[PDB]
Amino acid sequence: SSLAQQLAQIAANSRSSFNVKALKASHSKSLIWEPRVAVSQTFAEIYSQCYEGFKELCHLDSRFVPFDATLFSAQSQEVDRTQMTAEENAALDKRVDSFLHLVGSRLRLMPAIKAVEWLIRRFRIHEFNTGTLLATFLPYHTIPAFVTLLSILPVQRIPIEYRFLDPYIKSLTPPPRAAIVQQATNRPDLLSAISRYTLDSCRAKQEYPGLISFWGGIMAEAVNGMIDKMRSGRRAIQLENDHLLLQQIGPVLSEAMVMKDVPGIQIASYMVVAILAAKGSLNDNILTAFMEQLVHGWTVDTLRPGLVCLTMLAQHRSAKQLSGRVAKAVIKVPDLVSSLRDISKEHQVDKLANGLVLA
Amino acid sequence: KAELDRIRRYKQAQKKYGRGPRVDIKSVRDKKLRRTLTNLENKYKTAALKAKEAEILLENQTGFLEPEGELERTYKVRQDEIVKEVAVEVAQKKFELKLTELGPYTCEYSRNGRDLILAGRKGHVATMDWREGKLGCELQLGETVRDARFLHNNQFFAVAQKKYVYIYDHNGVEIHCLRKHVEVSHMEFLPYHFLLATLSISGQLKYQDTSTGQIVAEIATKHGTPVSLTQNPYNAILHIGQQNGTVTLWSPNSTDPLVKLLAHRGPVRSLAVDREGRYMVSTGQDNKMCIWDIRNFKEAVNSYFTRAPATSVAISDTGLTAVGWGTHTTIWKGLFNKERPVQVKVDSPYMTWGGQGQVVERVRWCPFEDILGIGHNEGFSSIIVPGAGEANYDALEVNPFETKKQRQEGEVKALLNKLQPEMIALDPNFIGNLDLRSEKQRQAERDLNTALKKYLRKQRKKNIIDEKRLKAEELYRQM
Amino acid sequence: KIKALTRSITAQQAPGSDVQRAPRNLAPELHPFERAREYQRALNAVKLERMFAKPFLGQLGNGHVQGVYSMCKDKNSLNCIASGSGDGVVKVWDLTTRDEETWRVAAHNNIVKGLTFTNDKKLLSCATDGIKLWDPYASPSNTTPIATWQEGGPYTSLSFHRSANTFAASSGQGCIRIWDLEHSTAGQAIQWPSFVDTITDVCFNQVETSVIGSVATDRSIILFDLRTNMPVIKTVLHFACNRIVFNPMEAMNLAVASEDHNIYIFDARNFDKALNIQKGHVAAVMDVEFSPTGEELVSGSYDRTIRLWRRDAGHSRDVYHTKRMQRVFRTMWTMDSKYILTGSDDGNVRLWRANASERSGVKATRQRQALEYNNALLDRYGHLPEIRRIRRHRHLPKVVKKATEIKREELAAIKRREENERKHSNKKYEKRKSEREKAVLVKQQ
Amino acid sequence: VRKLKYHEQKLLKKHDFINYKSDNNHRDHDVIRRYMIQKPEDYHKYNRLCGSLRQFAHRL
Amino acid sequence: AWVADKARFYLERAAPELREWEEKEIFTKDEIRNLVAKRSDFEHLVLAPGTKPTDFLNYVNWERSLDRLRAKRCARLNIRSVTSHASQARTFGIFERAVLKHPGSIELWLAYLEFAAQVKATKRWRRIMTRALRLHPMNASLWTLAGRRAAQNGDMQRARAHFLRGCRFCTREPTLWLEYARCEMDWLARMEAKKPALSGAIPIAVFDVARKQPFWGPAAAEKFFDVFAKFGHLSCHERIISHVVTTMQELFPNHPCTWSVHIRQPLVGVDTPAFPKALRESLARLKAALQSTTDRKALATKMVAWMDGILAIEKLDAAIRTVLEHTKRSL
Amino acid sequence: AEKDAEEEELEKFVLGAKETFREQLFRDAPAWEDSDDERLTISLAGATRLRKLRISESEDLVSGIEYARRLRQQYLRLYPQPDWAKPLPLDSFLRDANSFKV
RNA sequence: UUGGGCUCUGUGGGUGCUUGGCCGCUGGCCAGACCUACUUCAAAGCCACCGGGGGUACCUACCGGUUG
RNA sequence: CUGGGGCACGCGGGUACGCUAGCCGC
Repeated sequence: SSLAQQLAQIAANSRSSFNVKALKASHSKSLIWEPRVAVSQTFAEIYSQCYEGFKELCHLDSRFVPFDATLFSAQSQEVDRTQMTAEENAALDKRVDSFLHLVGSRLRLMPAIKAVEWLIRRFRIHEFNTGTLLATFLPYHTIPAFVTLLSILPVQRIPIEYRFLDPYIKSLTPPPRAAIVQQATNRPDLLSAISRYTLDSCRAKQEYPGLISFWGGIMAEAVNGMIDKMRSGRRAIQLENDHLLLQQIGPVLSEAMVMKDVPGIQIASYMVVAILAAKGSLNDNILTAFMEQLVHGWTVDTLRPGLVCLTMLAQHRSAKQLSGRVAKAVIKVPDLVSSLRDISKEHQVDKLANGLVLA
Repeated sequence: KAELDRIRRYKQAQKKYGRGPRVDIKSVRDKKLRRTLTNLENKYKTAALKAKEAEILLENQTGFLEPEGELERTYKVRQDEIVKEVAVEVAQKKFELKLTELGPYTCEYSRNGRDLILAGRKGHVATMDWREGKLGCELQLGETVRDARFLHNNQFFAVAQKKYVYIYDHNGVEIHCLRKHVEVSHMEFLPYHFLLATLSISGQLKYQDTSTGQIVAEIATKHGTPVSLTQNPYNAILHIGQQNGTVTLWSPNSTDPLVKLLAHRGPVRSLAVDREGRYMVSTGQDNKMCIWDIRNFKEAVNSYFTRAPATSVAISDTGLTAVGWGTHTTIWKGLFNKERPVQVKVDSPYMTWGGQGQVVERVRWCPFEDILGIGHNEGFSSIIVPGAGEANYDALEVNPFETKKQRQEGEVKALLNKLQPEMIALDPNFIGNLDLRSEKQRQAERDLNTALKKYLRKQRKKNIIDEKRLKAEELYRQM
Repeated sequence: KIKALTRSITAQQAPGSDVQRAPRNLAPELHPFERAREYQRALNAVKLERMFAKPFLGQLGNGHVQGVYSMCKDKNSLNCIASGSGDGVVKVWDLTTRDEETWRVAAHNNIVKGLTFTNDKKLLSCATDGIKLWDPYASPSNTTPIATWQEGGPYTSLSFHRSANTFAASSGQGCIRIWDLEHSTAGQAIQWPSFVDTITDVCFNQVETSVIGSVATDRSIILFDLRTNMPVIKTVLHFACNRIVFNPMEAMNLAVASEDHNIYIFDARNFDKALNIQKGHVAAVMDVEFSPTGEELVSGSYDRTIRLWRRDAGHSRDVYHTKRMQRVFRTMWTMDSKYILTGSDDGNVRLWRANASERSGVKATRQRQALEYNNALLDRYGHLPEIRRIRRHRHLPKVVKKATEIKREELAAIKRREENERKHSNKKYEKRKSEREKAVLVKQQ
Repeated sequence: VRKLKYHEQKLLKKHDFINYKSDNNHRDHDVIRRYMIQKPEDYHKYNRLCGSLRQFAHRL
Repeated sequence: AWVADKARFYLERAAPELREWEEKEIFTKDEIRNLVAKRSDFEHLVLAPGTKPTDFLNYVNWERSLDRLRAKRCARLNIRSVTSHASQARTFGIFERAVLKHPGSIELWLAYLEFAAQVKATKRWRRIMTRALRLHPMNASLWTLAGRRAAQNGDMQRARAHFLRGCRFCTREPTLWLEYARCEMDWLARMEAKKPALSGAIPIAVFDVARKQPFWGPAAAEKFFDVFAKFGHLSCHERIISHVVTTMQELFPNHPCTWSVHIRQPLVGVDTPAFPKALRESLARLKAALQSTTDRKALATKMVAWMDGILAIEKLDAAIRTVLEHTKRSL
Repeated sequence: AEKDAEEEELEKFVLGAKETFREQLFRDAPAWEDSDDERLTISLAGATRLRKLRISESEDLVSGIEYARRLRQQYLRLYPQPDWAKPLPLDSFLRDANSFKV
């Protein structure tokens, strides 16, 4: 069956339908309605209902006028993605992902998911942009819209990172956070992809509280579980495992420590590096480096929580002194001893104060 | 004038769909015949005119590539650049299937384009449905396979085995062995006349039915083991190439060969013929390949060289062709224009598949997607050449995508229109023309110094007393 | 400048419909085998119409006690027929209620020679006892007639006016006489002014009304007029003639049914030659009727054979029979020109079809497409030996086929003797007269 | 192929897609599928030897 | 179905004008490619068995805008040979199959009638109105549009034919009766403008039959008074006003509509010194109607609607306006 | 422009907006110098490897500076330029390898 | 011995004695390149695998004739 | 009346519009 496995690989790589039943099936895989009507649905009334939803969404938020120009047009009726060349498809894919990051905030609502319906039933987004769509609806893991998306995905198209839902796609049921995070523990790459999505969201300034709260829970329990295995007892093994961990968490944690426009992701980065400090027996230089980027990156709304982080950081530090610019910015701190008494009311700030006065 | 476009339309329509020169109307003596034939030729002209008028309704465009700058030549265009060039539709259709450990793979495409059939000479036959990438039959057949081809649809296929010839149905089952055509090394399928054509090593040629199963004609083609075979799908006849380097053109309705053209001095290695019905290109054991018109039986230009005597040739739907020779194959574009009364040699070819130690076994075109299948001893592959294939089809003839309903519809239609195999000729449409000898007998029964020496010399050996020879003797006496 | 052919299968089926889109191309480069392919389609066409060549459609009534020697269709309604027996009884059927009878009465003593309907509603009976008139569709039935005549000798036939209330009775005294309804008693007696020889039948023209033709037993026909009350012309032919007709579209065209076993198409203005010779039988023809299309013709033999015809063959398009019907007598069309009627010797009214393989009703569009496609293809190829012989091969009863071989052999010998007399006589230095010229003996005023 | 209708089967009596008159009602298939042979080649080898013995009997 | 072959017929019908447009430089190869593809998709979904007159109208407006754009580009290109006739005819074929397919969509009916009335198919429009009016005998909208365009063209006798047949059929609503009296008095005003007809007894007679019509309502008679009170610049307008007033006063004595017309009666041709005197006379009538024993809330709603209309008429005195405000507030 | 706004609106309406839709989709001095390169020249048409690097079918003898420029074009056509070819505390710690010792 | 087991899958090697990847090779290439020339003379025969008995209307072939 | 033949069918300014009936050009 050698040639059979090889043709099977091709059949996986197949995208545009080439026999009448397969055409009907992928044509009828939809979101809002049922397949029995979806098969006797044509683009026109589909464009009508989704355009009504799209005008509702553009009336809610201003920033939908670019895809009013480029992705929600009377020409966006006729354009079939399969018929153009790879660079056209790349530009189209970028337009998709930009709209997805644009639309990720208002997710739980009917006109937005009507827009989603146009995305699928015109642009085959469920097939062509499985990863970004899957991540951008992933933080809604207890709603039936997400359930229906899981219903009509193609299985061999789900990303290797994302192939955890296979029990749930065999048995339709909303998977819980414990499942997603357990895959985050003993599957780093799920965390990698969701980190990349959410940092792109804050870099395009389209972060939103449900997203960042989800991402905080995800990183926190994730790296918690990561250390909860990574403690081994063997000496150089724990050192090297902490090395590999740091390499994995590096870019996202730095971008979120000094993500200056987004205070929520600053707080979440505070959370993950704080747990990284207090649980894991990290080395003082790495700890002070965390301190240094946090010093580099805080704001005044994030001020008091970042102070809590420095209490953690210096409290789990082993040496007695601080390295310079930390003390510089703590001079820049406005209400030092008042905030410090308020936090030491519950937090034991003594090593921080000692490193301060040494510096 | 403004009617110059009208007259040019008339000329082009009468050249294209006129189906004949035209009827003379003024030579007619009779009034009823004259006015009725007037209405006839009138309606025929309106027909061809609106045929030209209908010719705009083709959906697709014609595939091509044009070198832009002066240095740019089409046979310096690479295939990954074609991938980055054109759409993901055909990018899901260019690929390679490396079957390694079973010998040089021979491939052929379905007559509709739906399916393809693969055989490895040391045992393998699989038919697979490529666009959805799914296979329906694969069986390793053990015995050495000498040839393979589909039958009239994807229901059945036919294979030249190590002694017998087999017809299988689609899910792998062997419908029947056939022991009537022993030792086939070449197999073709006349597709409209419903006929397998079987050429064996001995020189026996058998036209066998498939729809009712009698062989209609076995012929002792006395000369030579047939080195190669293909068939004309316009006359539906048999172009077979012999070891003397002559090509002979055959038809099931007389034991004699019907044409015997001469080619390269050693055994002509490969043949291929037009589908519109115009020309035929061969490659000889002598390293030259060259073309011939068929309606006029003539070489057009000087013989092209090949750098190795070409093992195969598949000419496309349009004037393009792939010529396969040894370890890499080449594609020419304009080897015979229809409109040009005389043809040209062309210095540079169109595009090639290159030599990386992948010796070709043969080549074929899908008849309806601008792709090219290369069977090589390291498996099957298919690259893309945009000019290939016809652009706009008639589902009345054949659809690349028939349903189950249209499939069974077409099988019953083809069974209704199976064509009695006596009607084979060099002239394809000669039906209803007159018999000269018989019409002379009819008219006769209706209305009712230098040669005489050979006459006497021939009739001096009979020796009937022959009262006509008595008149001849008296006339020779008066001479 | 790379660009390739790109078909999506969307252009095969649009998402949201059930229609399979079927685009065509019209290149001879794609559609070979045109001539032999349509030829094959013509072969299958002929073979299927002789699968379906099923003429018969029924036998009405119970059949008359003795055989039908008189019948007549109403030509202005659509489903009313009188059939009158040999046994001096008549009745009328409605076509629609096929089985039973509309109205039944005895009419005379001897065999009823003639019968028809009046343009309003009444019906008419000639026999040798006389001329009678009943009314069938009375709301209570009466058996007694409401008009009668007994003067003029044995009345051989009737002929009725297309539009008005005129009728004519052909007697056997060499005389015809015309009544007008409600305003005549003995009518106008017209004849060839010195003539006794009998007048079998007469058909009113319906192309040019007020015109009359009749046959006479001098192997001779006479054309008449009613405006100028006098015979017009008398043609004498080789052997006798049995029943007349004129064509209901082509006014100068007439046809006669002749003991020459022959249907002759004549034309009134010019009796110099027969316009057509229909040499189609063994036994002598008992009846003719023009189809109201003017394009078809029933010739009903004495023998067991209807033969059906166009106006312009000269030979047999169709032969019909079945052995339950020894000797056909009165053979006339209905008002759709699709369905013929067949009054037998065996006591039967039969309802048959013309163009015996056309299954009527209301077809589908592709059906009539296929049927007329068969028509056109057969039209194109109607000469080749294969399709030709499977076309002309009907089936034929034994005495009839033996007899048509007899006729062919005897007439071939007759032609042989004629040409031998010509070649070895002084007739050699003359023009060979063509056969439709030969058709007439003489013409007389 | 669908099942023919009336006229279709009547015209193509001699048509058959499955068994020809060159198949002997698949005596080869019958034998091999009763007795599990693996080379229909070998079936035909048995047939040729059987025919040879039968004709030796005929001359005997 | 057989949609492939029927659409083959219709696209072969569409062929030669597009051939003309391609031998012209008016539309290029890719444009005509797009056009034929769109027309094929259209006609396919049109001839689909499961069908709807909305998509019918889609194809309708599509071919109409085709004729428009081709005309505009032709004018920009200064071409004169090409016409619009084949486009009109294929539009007509689309409509003809549309109306044979759906006999139930009055909106699509009116769409066909509007397209015909714009493109000048006079006798055709008349016959199509005939057919659809036979098909829907229960829309006074259709009856009124028929008789109204007939009265507009000037065939008053054929207007009377359409309107009289509509009055014979539709008998549940007085609306076409209102409009028929409207067009009859409008024709009479046309006669007086071009200056039996001197009597003008036809609205009298149609009121006489309306009096025993099945929809016979007092509010219906009030609306009859309203449409009669429109265009009071005539000859026998006071005659018909007096007649309808005495008729409803004889039949509905104490109806609040009878009191409303007793108020608003002498303001037939008012708009000037004759305005405020009749205003005061009708105000005395209004005070009498207010003090009389009728449904005071009904009469007050009638008078507050009519007085809001009066306030919508400008050019009055502020004292009059304020006393209307007071008499309106006191209800 | 010579085209009306309503006219172009009709063009977008019936005919289609494929082209503009595609448009909507597709919305250091050198320190040291040498003189040997100006002194040097090379035969392009003679050079088989360098043959395909010309611009016209006239450039055979090409100076060294233009020759190295065509070399640059050949090399970039072979491999397009990368993005790294186009501080923060933990980024500095990250690039520090003394941070990774056993 | 600061966790371990069964079971399955994936990769590479070897399951034979260590001489290049490709080509139009006494030479060239791997970034390739050049692309359609030149022309004196068709071929010697034989062999050639179908299950048996049986029939031969038609076809094929062989042999032996026959008109032209 | 798809019986057949003859006249006209676009854009401008005019005489003229809750409209298009008439003059000449483009």
